[PDB]
Amino acid sequence: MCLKLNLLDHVFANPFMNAAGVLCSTEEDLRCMTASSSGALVSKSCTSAPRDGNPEPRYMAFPLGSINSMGLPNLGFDFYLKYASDLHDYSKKPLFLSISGLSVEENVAMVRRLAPVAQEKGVLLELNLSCPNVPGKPQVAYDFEAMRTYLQQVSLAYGLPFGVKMPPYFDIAHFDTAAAVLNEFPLVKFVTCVNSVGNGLVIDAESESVVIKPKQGFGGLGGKYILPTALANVNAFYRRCPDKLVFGCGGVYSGEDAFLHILAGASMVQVGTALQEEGPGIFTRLEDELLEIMARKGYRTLEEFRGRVKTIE
Amino acid sequence: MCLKLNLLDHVFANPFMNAAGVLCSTEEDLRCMTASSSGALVSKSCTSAPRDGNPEPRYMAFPLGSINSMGLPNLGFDFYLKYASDLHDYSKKPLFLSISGLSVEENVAMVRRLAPVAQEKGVLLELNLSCPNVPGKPQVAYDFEAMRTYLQQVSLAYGLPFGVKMPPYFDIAHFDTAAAVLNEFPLVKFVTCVNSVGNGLVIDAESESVVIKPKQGFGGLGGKYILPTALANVNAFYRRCPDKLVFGCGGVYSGEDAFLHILAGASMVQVGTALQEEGPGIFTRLEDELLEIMARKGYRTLEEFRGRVKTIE
Ligand SMILES: Cc1cc2nc3c(=O)[nH]c(=O)nc-3n(C[C@H](O)[C@H](O)[C@H](O)COP(=O)(O)O)c2cc1C
Ligand SMILES: Cc1cc2nc3c(=O)[nH]c(=O)nc-3n(C[C@H](O)[C@H](O)[C@H](O)COP(=O)(O)O)c2cc1C
Ligand SMILES: O=C(O)c1[nH]c(=O)[nH]c(=O)c1CCc1ccccc1C(F)(F)F
Ligand SMILES: O=C(O)c1[nH]c(=O)[nH]c(=O)c1CCc1ccccc1C(F)(F)F
Repeated sequence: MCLKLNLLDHVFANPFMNAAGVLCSTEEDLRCMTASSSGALVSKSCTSAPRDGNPEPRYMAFPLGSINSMGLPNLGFDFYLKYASDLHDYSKKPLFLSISGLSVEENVAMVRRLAPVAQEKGVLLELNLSCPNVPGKPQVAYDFEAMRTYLQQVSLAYGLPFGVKMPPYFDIAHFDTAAAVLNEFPLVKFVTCVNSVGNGLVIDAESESVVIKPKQGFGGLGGKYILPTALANVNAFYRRCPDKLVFGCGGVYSGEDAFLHILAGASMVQVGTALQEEGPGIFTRLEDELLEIMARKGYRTLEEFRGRVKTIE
Repeated sequence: MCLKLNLLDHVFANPFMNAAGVLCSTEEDLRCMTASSSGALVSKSCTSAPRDGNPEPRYMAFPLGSINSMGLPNLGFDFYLKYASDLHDYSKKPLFLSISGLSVEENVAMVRRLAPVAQEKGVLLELNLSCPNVPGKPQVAYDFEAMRTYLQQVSLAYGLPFGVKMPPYFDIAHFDTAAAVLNEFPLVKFVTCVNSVGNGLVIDAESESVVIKPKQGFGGLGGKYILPTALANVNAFYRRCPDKLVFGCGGVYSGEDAFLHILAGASMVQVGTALQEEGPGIFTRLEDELLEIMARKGYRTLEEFRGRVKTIE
C-alpha cells in the first residue's frame, strides 16, 4: 500500500502539498518543500513586481487556527518564473505556480510569460481569484461578472490547462452560480477549495487588543475553525463540476481530516496553518495517518472512496 | 460592580439571552428561559402558519460546535403573539419576538399585528433576514436590494423601533454595503450579528457519512467554529452604525467569550449552541465568569469596556 496518483498528466507520490502562501515564499522555502515528503508544492501567489506586504504582526496562530492579513509579500513573478524554469527539480515532485495580479492586465501579462515554461517544464498554474477588484466591489471571486472576465482573459492569454483557487461560499445559490461560471471554461481543470475564511477578528482578552496590526485586526481565518466550511465547498464543487478536479484546502491537521476532504471529493489535499505550525515533518505524519485509516477500513486506493461521502436517505 | 443595562427603553439585569431558535420554540421552552437567570429571551423565528420543519436528524453538536438545517419548525405567529400579549411575565425580564416570513407580504402582515402588542406590552421585534428569498436566490440579507425592500416595507408597516438578525459577511465591501442599507432605516435600532455560518458540511469519518439529513448534509454552523467570524461582524457593524446598538451572537461558551463580544461592541450577548448543549444553567456560570474578569481588570460596568477593543497603532 502506497498513496501515489496521477493527474493533470503528472505523477504524485501522495496527495499532500502545502497551501499557497505557507512555506513557499523564498528559494529556501521552496527547496525545503521540495525536500519534504509532500507529493507536490505551490509557490506563494505573486505579483509582477515584488511586495513587502503589510506591517507586522500580520499572522497569528492559536489552538483552533490562524488569522492573517499578510498583504501578499512576495519576491515577484520574475523570481517564481526563474524558480520554475531553472531551479526546481521536477524529478522530485510537480510544481504549481500561483499568481494573483492586482488587475486583469497584470494577470494576462504574467500568464503569457508563464505559458512557454509550462510547455517546456510542466509547471502548473493556480490562479488566485481572491484578488483585488475595481472600486466598491468585493474580491474578484465574489463578483461573478469579474470572475467570468478574468477567466476569459486568462484562458485566451494562457491557452493551457490551469486551476483556480476559490474563496469559500456560504449560500447554495452562490455555489450554483460560481460553479456555472467555472464550467464555462474548459481550460480550468482543477478548482481548489478553499482560501481563508475572509475578515474574521481575533481579540486577546488579557490585553483587550486585536492580535494582528493591519486592517484594525481583521484577516483571513484558517485551521480548525474552517474545516466544515472547507468540506462544504469541496463537495459543492465536486458535485457541480464533474469534468474538473477539486483540490481540498482548509483545516487539515491529521490524516483523518485529509480522509474527510477526499471523501468530500478532493484529489489533492493542501495544508496551510498546520504546516505553518508544525513544519514540513507534518507530511510524513499525514501520509502515515491516512494510510492507517485506509488499512483499518480495507481501502487500497484513494479512488475507492474519493467523493463517496454518504448522505442520509 | 454590575451587569445591568438599560436600552431600547427596557432594563436588563445582565446582557445574556438565548439565541433565536434555541430553547424558545414552545410555551414550555419560553417559560424555562423566563425562569432562567438570562437578562432576556427571544422566541423562535416564526412564520404565519405553523411548520414541522425538516426531517431528522437536523441538528448535531460536536466539541467545536454545531450544524443545523432545522427548516424553521415553529408553532406559528398566533402562538408567539399570544405568548407575548397574554402569557409572558414582563416583570421577570424583557421579551424579543423573532419573525422570519417567506415573503415581504407575510412579514408585513405579521408586523402589522405585532405592533399594538409591542406598544402595549413592550415586546421587541427581531426580524430575521436570513429568510429564503425566491428559491435560487441567496438568502434575503445576501441580496441587498431585497433586503432594502423588506426593511422599507417592514418599517412602514410596523412604525416602531425594531432590530434585525444578520448573517455573517466575509468581505469588507459587504460590510460596507450592508451597513449602508441598515443606516437607511432609522427604526432599525439594533443589529444582531450573527446568524449561523451558512452551508457548512460535517462529515463523520467512521461512518463516511454526513451527520444531518436535509440538504445532503449541508447546514449552518454555530459554536467555537464561528467566534472570530462573529466578533468581526459585531465590530464591523459597531464601527459602521453609530446610531444603532449591536447585539453579539456566535461562539459564546464562557464569560471570556462574552467579554470579547462586548469589547467588539456588543450590548446584548446571545448564546445558541452552548445553551443547546449545556442547558439554562449556563446563564449563572456566564454571569459569574464575566464578573470575575471585570473584577480582575477593575471594571465596574459594561460601558467601561463596550466597544473599546484596541488596535495595534
Ligand atoms: C500566512 C498565510 C499566507 C497565505 N498566502 C496565500 C497566498 O499567497 N495565496 C493563496 O491562494 N492563499 C493563501 N493563503 C491561504 C491558504 O493557502 C489556505 O487557503 C488557508 O490558510 C486555509 O487552509 P488552512 O486551513 O490549512 O490554513 C495563505 C494563508 C496563510 C495562513
Ligand atoms: C437549532 C438552531 C436553531 C436556530 N434557529 C434560529 C432561528 O429560528 N432564527 C434565528 O435568527 N437564528 C437561528 N439560529 C441561529 C442562532 O440564533 C445563532 O445565530 C447561531 O447558532 C450562532 O450562535 P452560536 O454560535 O451561539 O450557536 C439557530 C441555531 C440553531 C443551532
Ligand atoms: O497575502 C495574504 O494576505 C493572503 N492571505 C490569505 O489567506 N489568502 C490570500 O489569498 C492572500 C493574498 C490575497 C491578495 C491577492 C492579490 C493581491 C493582494 C492580496 C492581499 F493580500 F493584499 F490581500
Ligand atoms: O430553522 C433553521 O433552519 C434556521 N437555522 C439557523 O441556524 N438560522 C436560521 O435563521 C434558521 C431559520 C432560517 C429560515 C428562516 C425563514 C424561513 C425558513 C428558514 C429555513 F430554515 F427554512 F431556512
